Amino acid sequence: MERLQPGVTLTESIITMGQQEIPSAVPVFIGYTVRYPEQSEASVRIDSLAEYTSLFGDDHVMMFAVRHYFDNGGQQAFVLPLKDNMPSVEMTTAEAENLIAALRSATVSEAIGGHSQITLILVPDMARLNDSDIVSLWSQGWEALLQLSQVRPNLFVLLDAPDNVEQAQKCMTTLSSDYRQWGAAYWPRLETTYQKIFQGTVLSPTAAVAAVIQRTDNDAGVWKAPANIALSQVIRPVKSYLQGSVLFNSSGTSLNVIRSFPGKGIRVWGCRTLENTDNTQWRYLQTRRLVSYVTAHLTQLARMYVFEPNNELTWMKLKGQSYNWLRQLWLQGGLYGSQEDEAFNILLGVNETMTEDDVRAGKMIMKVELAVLFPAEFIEISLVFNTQTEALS
Amino acid sequence: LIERGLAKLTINAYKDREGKIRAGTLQAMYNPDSLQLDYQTDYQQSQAINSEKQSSIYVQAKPAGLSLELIFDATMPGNKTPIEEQLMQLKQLCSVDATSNETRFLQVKWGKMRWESRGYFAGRAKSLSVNYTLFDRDATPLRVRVILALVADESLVLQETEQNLQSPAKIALRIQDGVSLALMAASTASTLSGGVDYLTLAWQNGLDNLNGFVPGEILQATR
Amino acid sequence: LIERGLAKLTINAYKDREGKIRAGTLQAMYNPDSLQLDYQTDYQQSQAINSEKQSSIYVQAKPAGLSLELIFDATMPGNKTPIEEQLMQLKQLCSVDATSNETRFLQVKWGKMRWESRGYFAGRAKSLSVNYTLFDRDATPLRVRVILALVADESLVLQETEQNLQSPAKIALRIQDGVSLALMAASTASTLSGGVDYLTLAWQNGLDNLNGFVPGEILQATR
Amino acid sequence: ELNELTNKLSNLVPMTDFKLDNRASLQLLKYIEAYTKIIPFNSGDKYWNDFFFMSGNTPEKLAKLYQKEIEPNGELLPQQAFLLAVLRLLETPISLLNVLPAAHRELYYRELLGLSSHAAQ
Amino acid sequence: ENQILTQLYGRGWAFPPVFSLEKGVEMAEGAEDVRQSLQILFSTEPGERLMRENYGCGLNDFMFENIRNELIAEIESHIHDNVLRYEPRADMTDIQVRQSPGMGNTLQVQVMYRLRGSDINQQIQGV
Amino acid sequence: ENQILTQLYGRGWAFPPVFSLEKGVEMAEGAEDVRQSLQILFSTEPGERLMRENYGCGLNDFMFENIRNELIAEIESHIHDNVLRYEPRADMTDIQVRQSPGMGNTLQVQVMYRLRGSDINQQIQGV
Amino acid sequence: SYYPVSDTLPPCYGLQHSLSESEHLLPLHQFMLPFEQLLACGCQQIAMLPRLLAFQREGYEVWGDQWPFKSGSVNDDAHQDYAPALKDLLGQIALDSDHELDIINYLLGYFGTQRAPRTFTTQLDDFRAVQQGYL
Repeated sequence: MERLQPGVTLTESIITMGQQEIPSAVPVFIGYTVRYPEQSEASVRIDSLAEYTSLFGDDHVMMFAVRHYFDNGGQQAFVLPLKDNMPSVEMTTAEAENLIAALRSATVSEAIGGHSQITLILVPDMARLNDSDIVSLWSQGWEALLQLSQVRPNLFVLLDAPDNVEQAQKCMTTLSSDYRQWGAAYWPRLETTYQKIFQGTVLSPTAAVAAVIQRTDNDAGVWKAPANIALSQVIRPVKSYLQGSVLFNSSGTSLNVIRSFPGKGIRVWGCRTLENTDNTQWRYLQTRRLVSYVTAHLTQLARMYVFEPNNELTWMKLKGQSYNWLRQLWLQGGLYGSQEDEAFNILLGVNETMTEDDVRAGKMIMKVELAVLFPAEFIEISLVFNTQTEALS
Repeated sequence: LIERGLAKLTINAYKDREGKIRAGTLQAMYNPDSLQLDYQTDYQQSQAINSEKQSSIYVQAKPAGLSLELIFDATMPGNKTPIEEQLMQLKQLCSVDATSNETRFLQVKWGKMRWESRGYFAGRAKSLSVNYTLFDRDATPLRVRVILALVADESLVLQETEQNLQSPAKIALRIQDGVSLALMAASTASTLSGGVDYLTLAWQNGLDNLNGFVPGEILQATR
Repeated sequence: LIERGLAKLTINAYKDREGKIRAGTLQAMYNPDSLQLDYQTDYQQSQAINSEKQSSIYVQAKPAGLSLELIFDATMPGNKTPIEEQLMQLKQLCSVDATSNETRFLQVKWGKMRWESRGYFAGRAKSLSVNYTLFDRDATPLRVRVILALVADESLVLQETEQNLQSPAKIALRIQDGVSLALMAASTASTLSGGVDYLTLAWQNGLDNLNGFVPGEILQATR
Repeated sequence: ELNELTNKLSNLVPMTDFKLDNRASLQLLKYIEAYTKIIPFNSGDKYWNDFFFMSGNTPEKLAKLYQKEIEPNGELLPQQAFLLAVLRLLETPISLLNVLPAAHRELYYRELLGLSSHAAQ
Repeated sequence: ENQILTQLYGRGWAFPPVFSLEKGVEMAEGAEDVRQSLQILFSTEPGERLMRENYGCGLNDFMFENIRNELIAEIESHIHDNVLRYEPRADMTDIQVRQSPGMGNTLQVQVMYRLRGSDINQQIQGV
Repeated sequence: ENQILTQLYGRGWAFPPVFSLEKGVEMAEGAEDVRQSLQILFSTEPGERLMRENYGCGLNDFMFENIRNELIAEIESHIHDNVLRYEPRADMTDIQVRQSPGMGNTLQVQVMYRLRGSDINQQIQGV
Repeated sequence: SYYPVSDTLPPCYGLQHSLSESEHLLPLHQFMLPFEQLLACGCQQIAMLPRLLAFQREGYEVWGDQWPFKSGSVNDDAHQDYAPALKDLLGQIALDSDHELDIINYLLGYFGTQRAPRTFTTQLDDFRAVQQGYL
């Protein structure tokens, strides 16, 4: 065991795993940390927990969400810490307002809106106010979060629901924000297998769902719904499944539930946004994430020829490059069409979308319409008897 | 009809014949061009000193054999999964399972292709032929042409219940207008392995008479 | 990634199966163009007088066979090692070792090519086919086209410990939320060669009750 | 009383005369009759004891069918033959419970009190 | 609604297990046992029967996946070899899987079956 | 840090062999014996055990050779079939070999392993 | 501890469902009640075995009368209208206290002596504690 002489000396330092860099699913964890030592940047990228514990301290509620995010299969994540003090063991009502006023602050809105790599946000610190908070305090936190997902194009928010069933139905009805389609609420708190197996630590569910959103993005694309996939380190939802059967409403606002199937694991059950279905098109989570995937990949094509002469030539180079990409997304099973004129359509001409003054003002107007798919959440068996039509051979 | 997207070949390995334990999957990079299914039956011709009738008896129906080829690639810019990862996944399906001391049971399936009235091709791998070409100068292979050869091993609890719907133990028959009991007991021989005699058909139904049935009545023919 | 240089084929001959004694190496002049690995398994179909279920049993898994060709040359100005030196080195690997009275154990390896989850291809030479062409007028050969054919002979102390990680003697299981003991003892049959009975699983863990486990508890299932 | 197990069980333990449960099968069905006559068959004056003992079947007759004093006829009501199938199962926890005071005594003499038995002379 | 089809398929308990003051438990007779034997199988999921661990249609393990022609062809394959294992008395004859015209997310399966050994229509609806 | 994993892997002496006045020699229990059984193997080189001549990772016979993709792929092959022979209780699951960003000469190997028969995480660090 | 048989049934029978959502829930949930109390008597009497075979006996009480369901359970909520009546007929076990005098005759037989014969001037309540302290 000579550590300076050349040879094979084993070390305790953990080096990083080879990252796969999934581009369209990467979360932030905005919460209170104990250390806060980073002095260069605003929001920093972590890769492992052993890199996080050296970089943001130990033994807090936001660490066990990162520790459970790296167990379910997530490989990269950002952490934007709140600069205020870490709260008590239970959250007082004088202190719980200090969190939601820090979520409306521009100190955390500029770090998210300036980085332009993050595609979904989440607070694991909202379940810290689940005890001794007092109902509208939850809705004051959700309306802060859904507003935070409006600073820039591709942002989503996974958010925690209150465990009490009366409090959940009230915060579903009395939300009343005009940006409800950017959120999704997963109801029960998970009892993970971390100490204090006998008293496993009760945990936010959204840290596990952000890893399986990233996990179903790796193989089946953004068009696949993130429900019905197993969760790794959890024992049980702390509330029963049958107690939360009133959380799903097919006509009102429906809240996603986490079910326990015997022999099949703990599973996410439901891919619904917060939505009141008056002919709405952004009803499911996968429809909102697909249509925001084709904005954030058509802006990367339309950025390439900003400051171009705006003649009839540079529209046919835009109508050709975006038609060729949407067909490439359609032939992956993404857009619900039997032929390409049924799946999508684009128009760009000087007499179709824009006027003669909009060319003089210097703007192109592209009109992309696209069809999407449905997730098959209900299945109905009919069971009819058919010796009527055997027809005597 | 509904959508337009490639269905791809998946080979699911099961540890048991019934399909209850799962051993791992492998989705193909590119689908095979062609799928060849080969059936075969053995017939032995009976020799006899007296007669010269040409009549060949049935010996055995050999199991089906599916033969498909695949290609794996890492040259192209679109694909980045290495071929060491996929060929390790493929050889672990044509492998002696340490739990059951046999090979594993594969289920090839893709799309709406029924493999003669099964959605999958249940069977085990009889052969496997990797042909590495076009290595990098790091000696990582960039093209691999596997040739799989399977032989059909289907579950027994599925084949137990196809025999019961083809030749059941009990039949119910609807009479129609002046077919005799001698004529109706010949129609039982279509699906009762030698029909019931016209007396033993009348005894089982409790017939008062050999012609004592109305044309609306339902008869029962058990064996 | 790091560098850019040819990895070349090396065949290391070992006197024993485990790989402890070394008998000599041979690095190839030019690498093979293609590497063909051929696997094969034998299945016998069970005949029975009563039933007609198609079910083929497993007999034997034949060992793998690697088939590569090499070329050796001395015409060109770049290369100066004679082919008598290299063909004497190659035939001494496909040779009866006088210490062990068998042939020697070869380990073909080059670069990052895994030969289905081994860095080398452990096996002995089954055939060898030298084809001399283009001699000098001194009758020194200047081109030689060897065709090697190997058959896989892998070490036994490696294959003893792959069976133990695939089907261990003792299992520990984490319970999760209202799976019964009748349901959990079926999940042991995935990796215990016939699962423990739901009573003999409860006796080994010392269960006070058949449902007397908390969902956090770890059960143990030995055989 | 369950002759399939109690041959194997009586050979290991001494199995003295005293039983912790003298509950006979005729005695059990009178206990389940007074139980079911409290449970209300819904929106009716009649109770659940009219269900479990429906048509010409008293608990004295069902004990006769169970102990085979009467030959078992092919037609019995299914909720009654469900009930007689339960009492065939419950002979197994009862028979292992009657064998325990014979094992409690032998534990007292040999383990605690240390007494031995005389060998052959 | 005759006594003949009872002799081929037997009498069993009706799946809505409603008990009556006369005749005891309501018995599902011969042609109606085999329909209700399909209603029990589609309604249970595998793992929640007590000791018969693998009994019930697992349509739960592929839902919340998008409706395409590859999901529909996986339902008709799964719903075919499951009725073969757990329903020996009913032979399937056609499966029609299509999504409903009203609500686009839900898709409706329709299983057409004949009983084995018998070609006898039911006269009208009942039991 | 339970008594269950001791029953699968046993108790042995800790590799830093530090002796205490209470409890005697510090015992490496079940999940921590298998980690320390890997630390003994990487730390000894073959030939310096007394009678077990070939025991220990020979990474000494290929060092002072230049870092390329052919040396890295020879480490991952050597470090894989050596844990198979001398560690029956730990199955390897990934090897990551890369040279460090700070000093270019040294390269750092990282062995990821699971224990056989059991999927039980360690709760926190210790022993 | 006793875990109910109505838990292990498949959830389409509705025993762990919300109460009286459908009308077929209640006649089923009363059918499982007599076969639950027969199994709940078997779980009590093993837990009574240190009490049933102790040498320092003090009780009338034999085989058992405890309700099978915990008070928070949904199975308790179905029969909540007649749980006071069912518990009181479960208190028929005090009428079976003659059996307790047959165990004291068995437990005294370890030490060679039988129990006392029953007389006519017993005062059977006060007679029995003399027979208990004798053991």
